[PDB]
Amino acid sequence: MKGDKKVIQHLNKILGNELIAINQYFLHSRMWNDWGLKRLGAHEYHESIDEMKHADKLIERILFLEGLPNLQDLGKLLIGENTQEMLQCDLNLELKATKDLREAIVHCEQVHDYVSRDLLKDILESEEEHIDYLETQLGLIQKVGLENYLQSHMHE
Amino acid sequence: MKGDKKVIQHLNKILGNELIAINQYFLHSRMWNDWGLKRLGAHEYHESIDEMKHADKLIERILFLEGLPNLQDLGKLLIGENTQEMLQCDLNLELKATKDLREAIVHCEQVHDYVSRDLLKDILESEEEHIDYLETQLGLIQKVGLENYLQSHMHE
Amino acid sequence: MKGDKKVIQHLNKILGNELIAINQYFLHSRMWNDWGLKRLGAHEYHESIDEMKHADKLIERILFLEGLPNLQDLGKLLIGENTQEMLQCDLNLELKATKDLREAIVHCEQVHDYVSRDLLKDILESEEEHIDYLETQLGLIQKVGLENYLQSHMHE
Amino acid sequence: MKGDKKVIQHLNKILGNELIAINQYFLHSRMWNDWGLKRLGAHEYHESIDEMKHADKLIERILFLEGLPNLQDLGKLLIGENTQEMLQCDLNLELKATKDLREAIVHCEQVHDYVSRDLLKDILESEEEHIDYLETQLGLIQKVGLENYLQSHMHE
Amino acid sequence: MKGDKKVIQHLNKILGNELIAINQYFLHSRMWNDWGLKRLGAHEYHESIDEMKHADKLIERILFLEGLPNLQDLGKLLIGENTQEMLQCDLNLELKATKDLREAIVHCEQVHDYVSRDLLKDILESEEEHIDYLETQLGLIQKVGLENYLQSHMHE
Amino acid sequence: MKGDKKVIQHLNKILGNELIAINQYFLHSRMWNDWGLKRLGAHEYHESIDEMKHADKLIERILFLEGLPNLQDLGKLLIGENTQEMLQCDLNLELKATKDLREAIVHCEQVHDYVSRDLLKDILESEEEHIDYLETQLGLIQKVGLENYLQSHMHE
Amino acid sequence: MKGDKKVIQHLNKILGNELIAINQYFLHSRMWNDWGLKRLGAHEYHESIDEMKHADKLIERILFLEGLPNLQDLGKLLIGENTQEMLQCDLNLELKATKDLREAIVHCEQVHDYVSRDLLKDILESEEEHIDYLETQLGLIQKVGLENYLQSHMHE
Ligand code: HEM
Ligand code: HEM
Ligand code: HEM
Ligand code: HEM
Ligand SMILES: O=C1NC(=O)c2c(NCc3cc(O)cc(Cl)c3)cccc21
Ligand SMILES: O=C1NC(=O)c2c(NCc3cc(O)cc(Cl)c3)cccc21
Repeated sequence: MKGDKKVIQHLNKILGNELIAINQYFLHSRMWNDWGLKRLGAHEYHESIDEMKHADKLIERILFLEGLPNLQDLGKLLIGENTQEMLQCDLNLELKATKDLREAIVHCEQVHDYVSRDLLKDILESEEEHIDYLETQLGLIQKVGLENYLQSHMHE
Repeated sequence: MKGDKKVIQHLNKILGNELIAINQYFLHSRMWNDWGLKRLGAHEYHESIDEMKHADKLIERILFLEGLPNLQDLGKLLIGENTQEMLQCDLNLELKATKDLREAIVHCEQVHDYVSRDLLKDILESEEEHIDYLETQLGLIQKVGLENYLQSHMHE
Repeated sequence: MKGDKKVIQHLNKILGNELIAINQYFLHSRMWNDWGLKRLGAHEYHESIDEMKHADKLIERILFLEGLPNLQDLGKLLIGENTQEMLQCDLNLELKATKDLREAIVHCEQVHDYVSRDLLKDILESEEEHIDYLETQLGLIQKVGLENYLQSHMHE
Repeated sequence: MKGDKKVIQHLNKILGNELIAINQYFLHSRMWNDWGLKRLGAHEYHESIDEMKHADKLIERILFLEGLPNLQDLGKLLIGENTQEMLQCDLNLELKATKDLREAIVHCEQVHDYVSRDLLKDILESEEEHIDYLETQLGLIQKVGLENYLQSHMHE
Repeated sequence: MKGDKKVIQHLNKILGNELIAINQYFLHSRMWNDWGLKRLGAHEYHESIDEMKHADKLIERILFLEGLPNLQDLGKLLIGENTQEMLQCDLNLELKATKDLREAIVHCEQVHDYVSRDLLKDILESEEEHIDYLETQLGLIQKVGLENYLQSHMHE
Repeated sequence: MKGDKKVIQHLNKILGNELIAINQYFLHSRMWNDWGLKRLGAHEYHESIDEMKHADKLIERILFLEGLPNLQDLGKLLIGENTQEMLQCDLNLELKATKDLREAIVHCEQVHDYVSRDLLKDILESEEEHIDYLETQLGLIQKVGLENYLQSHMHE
Repeated sequence: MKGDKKVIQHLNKILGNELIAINQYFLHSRMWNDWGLKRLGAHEYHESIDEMKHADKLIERILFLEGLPNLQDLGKLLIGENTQEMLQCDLNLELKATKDLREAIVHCEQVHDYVSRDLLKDILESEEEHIDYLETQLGLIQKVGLENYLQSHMHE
């Protein structure tokens, strides 16, 4: 079904954000695992998986709309060097992601692509859940201290 | 069954305390969940539900006694800004509650409303168990330290 | 995540409506149970529980957006004195609630808070189901007569 | 299998009748559900489903006989404005339906299309059971009164 | 264990009320069954059984306190001749019975027979549950009308 | 609940489209079954059923909004004469249907009937799935050839 | 455990190849699904997953050996425009991957990193299986014809 060119461009922009997040969250997960922080490693793995699922749906939607999904262009990974930085890099990525999501929803609405909007809204709900998680972790580091915080994420 | 007017006033006073506590504990529970202190949030949720059940039984007793239950006149919620203060706000509300319970029981006994007395005594037992919980948490904060206490309440 | 100030104000207004409904439906339920109209009492109890679940989600969303949920202010309960009046009181409350939900949705849309919009839309669907139930009961009273209507709501 | 042209015309007329009845019964069912008369709504739904199954067998038979099933021409729906009229409208439709079925069976017999006769006889048995139901409901309205009759059809 | 002479007189007074109630409710049950009001009959049967159980516990307590249970003196049965009258006779009996239970409890408290008081408090809770049932039935008769009320009690 | 008059007009137009689709898909299904293309027949049968369910929800919504569902007017069925034409006929109908759904959604949004909008969005999601199916079948005919395409749809 | 610098460079180069393959196979999978070639889509999806698992193990080895996994640099995807091209593009990528795997194994053997060699040998075995699958498909297209080949890959 011939989709709107600018909707397809927005969907590819969203997909690009997801493809960064897949790699960033996966590397962070494996870094936390390598350091023995397996509860962080496991949770971050699941966040990577969720972004893979979102990317799948974006790819399927773009193809349905007779556009070309762009898996070639990979933007900049925001990789941290310690736990606090890694969590803040994830949060910085997610805040960029939700901005792009809202702007894409605006355009979907304007051209009456209500199904694409609904997909983007569902992704937006998942990204906001991830922001909640990250902001919560950063706060917990302040409330319990970093040493306790890391201790609590050693074991699953 | 036509009840004693002052018994009904006492029951409405106890009901009004339960209505305060329902909201205060519910909000405290949600705050703790939002901060990632999910063990506190779940416990405080169960306290809120327990107060809901007491409010139900009071409403039912008042109507049996041909009174008008008063769910309109909400008193002041004691909301803290940190865990220590929230625990102390809960404890302060519970001391007011048990004082008012004792006085209502005195009056039930005087007018021979032994069934209302038995209900209030059961509520009093529940509120004293809540006081023991609160006093114990405030004591653990001293013994284990605030950061450890919070760390032990991150996960359910 | 820092939410829009007016969204949080709209969310607290919807919550304020839900807090009224919880108490109004819970009281109506227990009055119907006291009168032996147990099917009305049970249905109205589930209406109250559903408002409780809505208030929960509103509180959780307000806190995620870094607002302060307002459980202190309680508006006017519309308590009827008989079954026709109680049903009409519930319907009056619900029509005010849905007016406020639509105005809140408009504003969420304009500030691109599509997740809050989705929450409010789900609450609105539930409120329109309750309106359908209420209008149907009022119509049944006309079709079968008040004495039959009440007879049919004696047993659960 | 090339069938008799007049038989096919009869089958298309009966199909026409079933198509009216599908839509009339489905609308009546949903009106009754909207009014809170769920037992009537459910029974009328099942009547609609039964006519849908008859239309399916007529369509299949016409196609086997190398005719063109006519799903395009929809005759007049008889929609009531209250229960009493709705039942009589269904009954008026059924009486037309059975008169046409009998004339079709006569023609099937004359041209030795004994299988089409058997299909039509089975549909006729279904329509006579529907007439039995409808006559019985209208008799019950007289015996128990309209308010009782309607009361008895509120719940499933 | 030697009991207080006046407590034992109070226990025998309450026993005498239960013994009246056993027979009045049993006969009312069986009258209602004979009339085809089987839901009233079954419920009144269970009220009789509950009174039998209270009488058992009272007999048992009196004998432990080395008194003589008086099963000889049977007070006046209040036997109605129609449903509304029967319920009012049960209610009248229950109000006399709860008056006596309150007076007996006062004296147990005075002489420190706190186990006997607790037994009597349990019995009083059951009698106040029965008062609630009776008052509700009489109210229902007014709200749905006698003919409907009886109709709803033909079948279990 | 008093619906917007123009929303109700839109809902009746979408309902009108669904009623065409029910009949067209049902007839196409039974043609495919008569020709021995049972997998196409069963798939198209399920498309018809899906449209019946949409029609049901529209009828229910219209009645709730105190409008009159129009089941009397039946637009033009697009009946193909072979498999390729039948699929393209279905696709032409779906493309009209989604255009009308988008226009209906626009109006629902502008008058704040967000629940009607949500219903229509869910139907649009189902219609866009049906467009994907149809486009895919027509593309498969080109990729595997008509004879293989039909062969692959002989058996369920 | 500090690893050999060039071993790690070899591992990051194999990882780069796997990252290309992940995206190339996932896009090809979703293209085939969009075209209705669901058996090809499913198989190509599992090929993508298996490269994902290979990339995970490579990332985990690199981190253990105290190197930095490079998920930032993404080589050239070879995307076909039809089934035959897509299979050949996959095969071209696999032939490059196996050449790079052999050279890496040579180096691991020379510096005695036997565990890295064993990991790469396992990956090589999987890639040779993929080569086998791809050459076989290309051969089948010649043997059965493209239309039959595609036909056989419509349905899982
Ligand atoms: C801020 C106001 C309130 C909130 C946010 C709230 C929240 C909740 C929630 C989330 C539940 C559990 C529902 C479920 O099972 O999913 C619940 C249950 C319940 N609520 Fe409330 N509630 C409120 C006020 C009240 C009040 C005022 C009453 C009584 C007057 C009440 C009576 C009950 C009862 C009896 C239950 C059943 C609990 C059980 O037995 O499991 N609630 N409430
Ligand atoms: C009019 C006089 C009475 C009648 C007609 C009557 C009738 C009955 C009946 C029909 C049952 C059910 C037995 C069964 O089928 O298993 C029963 C149970 C019983 N009755 Fe009576 N009864 C009478 C008096 C009494 C008295 C005076 C007492 C005690 C002093 C008593 C104590 C009990 C007890 C303890 C049970 C067992 C209840 C249970 O646990 O189910 N009854 N009676
Ligand atoms: C107003 C138009 C129609 C409406 C609203 C309607 C509605 C429905 C509904 C709601 C169902 C149940 C679906 C499910 O939950 O599984 C159904 C089933 C069915 N419909 Fe219709 N329908 C319509 C017209 C037709 C027509 C014209 C035909 C055939 C010519 C038909 C044939 C069928 C059949 C065969 C079934 C399955 C019944 C069974 O065996 O259980 N419908 N319909
Ligand atoms: C275009 C980029 C990618 C897409 C679209 C994608 C998609 C998917 C999907 C749909 C799943 C299945 C999730 C589920 O339903 O359970 C999955 C699983 C997985 N992915 Fe990815 N992925 C991508 C990139 C990556 C990368 C870069 C890695 C690691 C380097 C990776 C590692 C994994 C792993 C380990 C699994 C679990 C598979 C299993 O064992 O079942 N993926 N991916
Ligand atoms: O309700 C209808 N039923 C039909 O059959 C029909 C049409 N016919 C198309 C057709 C299909 C064939 O295989 C063969 C022929 Cl000659 C015709 C057209 C409009 C409406 C209807
Ligand atoms: O397709 C149709 N849908 C309808 O509603 C309808 C009719 N309506 C009768 C009616 C029912 C009411 O409750 C109230 C009114 Cl004033 C009218 C009549 C013919 C055809 C149709």
